Amino acid sequence: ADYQGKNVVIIGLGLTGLSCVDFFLARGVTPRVMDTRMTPPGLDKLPEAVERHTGSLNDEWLMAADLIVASPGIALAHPSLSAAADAGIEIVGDIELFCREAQAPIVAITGSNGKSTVTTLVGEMAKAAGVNVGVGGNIGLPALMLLDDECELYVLELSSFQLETTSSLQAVAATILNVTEPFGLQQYRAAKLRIYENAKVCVVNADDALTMPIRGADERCVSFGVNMGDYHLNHQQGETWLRVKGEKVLNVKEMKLSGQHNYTNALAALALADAAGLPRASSLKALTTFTGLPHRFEVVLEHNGVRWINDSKATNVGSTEAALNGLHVDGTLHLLLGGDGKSADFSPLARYLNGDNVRLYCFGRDGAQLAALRPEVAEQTETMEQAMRLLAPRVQPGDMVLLSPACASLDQFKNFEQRGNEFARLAKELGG
Repeated sequence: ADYQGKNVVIIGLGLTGLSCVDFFLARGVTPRVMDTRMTPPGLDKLPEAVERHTGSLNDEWLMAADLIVASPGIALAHPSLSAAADAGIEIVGDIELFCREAQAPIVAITGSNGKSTVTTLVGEMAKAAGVNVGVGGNIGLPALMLLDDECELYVLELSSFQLETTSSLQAVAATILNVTEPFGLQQYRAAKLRIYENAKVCVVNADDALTMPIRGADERCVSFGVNMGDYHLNHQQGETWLRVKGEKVLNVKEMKLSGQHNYTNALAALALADAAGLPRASSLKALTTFTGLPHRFEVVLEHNGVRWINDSKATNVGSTEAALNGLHVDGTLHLLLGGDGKSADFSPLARYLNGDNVRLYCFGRDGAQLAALRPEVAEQTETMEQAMRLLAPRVQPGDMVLLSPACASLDQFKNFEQRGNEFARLAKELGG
């Protein structure tokens, strides 16, 4: 698209709005920028020559615009933006600008849960294939920064807010991974369904009807599911396989992530990569080497047959339940639980903690509550570090050390990231 001569106004001075400033300056267009915050992050990164307005939206600037570029977020609901819309002024977001310029195929991923892991995995599948891939769309990697004539494939994580302002996306493969519960379910799902418009292949969740295109499945659709679908899980003879169009393609034991929802993330990623034309061989290889995003079933150490897993992002019971359901451990699971349980009901975890192959190490404010899940195999300490030093002498090849604590960290830690980083530091000391 040609923006020369246009009066361009950008709303938002986060990284996304900054990437929009860079985009227009590179094309000889000087935009104006505004942010309702008095001192947004990006303010001190702006070129001096870009006019800026902070502390409110400047309606005089908006109503005089030829093009408004709105950063995604609750800010899209601002009345000043509605008034501009009411007057017929064109409003787009950064992903719209990107799609107008992209010269390589786009894989587009949205959903309520798992969208970061699946996006990252598809990126790793492309990298294993030797493809010059651009991975982004998350808050920290604005899509416009990825635009490059040498890029061979883009893989984008998209939000509902981003999709609300995007009209030109024509993905080679697109998915809504799942829909669960800022606004009502109904606006939330409508935005997500836009991801399939003009998509060459739609990858749907066979177990979640809200991921199906508005008209339903059509000849563009491939599904992933737990028991059923084009891509699904096959349990037989005590083993579990990824199965694709009726053929076993990978024993899940060759992967480093486990847990059922990580297996379906793997299936969704493989379906996207297949549909984008990436080689099956390298996509499966990437599944065997992927070690996870920070704090999200992250393999922080594998040594002497023991795998140390940082799942500190599990701050509630549902997240730990998902780590445990379908978990694979050859030997003994050493499970670290504890922190501030927020007076939660921990009983859903009980069905997973039976057997001769589970030890619990419980710490933090509510550690005694967690140890009560099964006291005969549980130890209680004040701190995570004490629990780790207690278990380190006991681990043997085949074992897993899993920090999936089902609790908030805030009784002893600044946040779950600090908790996970401390786990990784101590794993390296005690397991190397």
